[PDB]
Amino acid sequence: PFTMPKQTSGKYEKILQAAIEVISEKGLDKASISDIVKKAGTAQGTFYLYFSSKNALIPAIAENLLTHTLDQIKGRLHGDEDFWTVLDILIDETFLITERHKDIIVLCYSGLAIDHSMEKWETIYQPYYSWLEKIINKAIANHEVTEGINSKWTARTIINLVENTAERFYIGFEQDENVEVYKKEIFTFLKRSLGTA
Amino acid sequence: PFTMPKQTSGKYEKILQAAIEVISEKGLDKASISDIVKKAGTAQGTFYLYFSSKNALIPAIAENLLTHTLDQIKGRLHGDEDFWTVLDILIDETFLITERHKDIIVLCYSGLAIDHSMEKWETIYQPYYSWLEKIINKAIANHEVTEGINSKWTARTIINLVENTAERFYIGFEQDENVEVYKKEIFTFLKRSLGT
Repeated sequence: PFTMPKQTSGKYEKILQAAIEVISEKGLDKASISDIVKKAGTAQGTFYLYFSSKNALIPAIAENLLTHTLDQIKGRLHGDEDFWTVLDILIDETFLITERHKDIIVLCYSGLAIDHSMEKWETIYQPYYSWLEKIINKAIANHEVTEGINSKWTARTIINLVENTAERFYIGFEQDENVEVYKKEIFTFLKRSLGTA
Repeated sequence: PFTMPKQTSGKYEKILQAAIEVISEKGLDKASISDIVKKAGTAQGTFYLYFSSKNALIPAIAENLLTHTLDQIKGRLHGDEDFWTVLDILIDETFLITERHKDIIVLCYSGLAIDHSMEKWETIYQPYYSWLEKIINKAIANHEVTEGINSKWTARTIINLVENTAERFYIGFEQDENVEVYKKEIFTFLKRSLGT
């Protein structure tokens, strides 16, 4: 039967990257599929082959930010780190990424919502949730994290908390203290709750 | 000189309530000012007096949901409750409101964001944050909550986590367990961390 080629195709990627650049330089609503397409060096047909509209770009943009976030975190790990060290890095990267790409995060909230698909964001996070889940199980087996907790739920809770804290600081502009104090606050809060005796 | 005459319900409230109703009917882009205005029993001029556009309605709608949320929680309290009892009620009400008004919550995320004003939401939550902060201070004094934590930060953290969990369940559709298990999960997570 049919076996999908390894095909690492370019056109789709060319347009998505182009769209990300145009939307950044002038905003989502002032962008033209025309400008995007001409910046990617293709015809309008190439755009519509992959996206029904400008809004349809949101889910794909959110997925790329998510895999970028996970890659960054993994990029700073070797695999044998203790749980708290992994957490430190996850917290640091999340604040760094939120600071630098807040425009994209706000864009995802607006789009996914406008199209009644905020649940797609959960699907998108699956690989990140799954990855943290295994790390928590590994931390439980090594007595770094209290036994009994629901690891699937906890992975998601940890990620929500950290991102909400980062968003409050860089997007909600709650900066009553140095950013390092906020990151330490999240860490201590999580430590007191998941840490073993 | 001037001292604002005391507040009363007028056109503003009429239009906002109408807008909320019209938007529940079809959902924004389908709702026209003519739609809303005719529903509130006024002319189009009354709409533009208070809102420059349909998007301008979002912040006001969000404040009303926040006020409704705080009112609900307070409605179930007498004032002498222990911290864990207040929390339990806060968790229950948040899930209840998210279940019932998820379309309003989604509408707020889409609008405030489209306008580059997600910070307005933090301003909007100020009365809720302050109220919780005061409750946490009282709980610290009564040795119900560990001493030393930052009350302002913890009040916001508590509210974030609870609302994210409720949103994951009703909006994200993460329902791998009965909703009561999720609510209990948040409570235990918070109790192990702030617990005495």
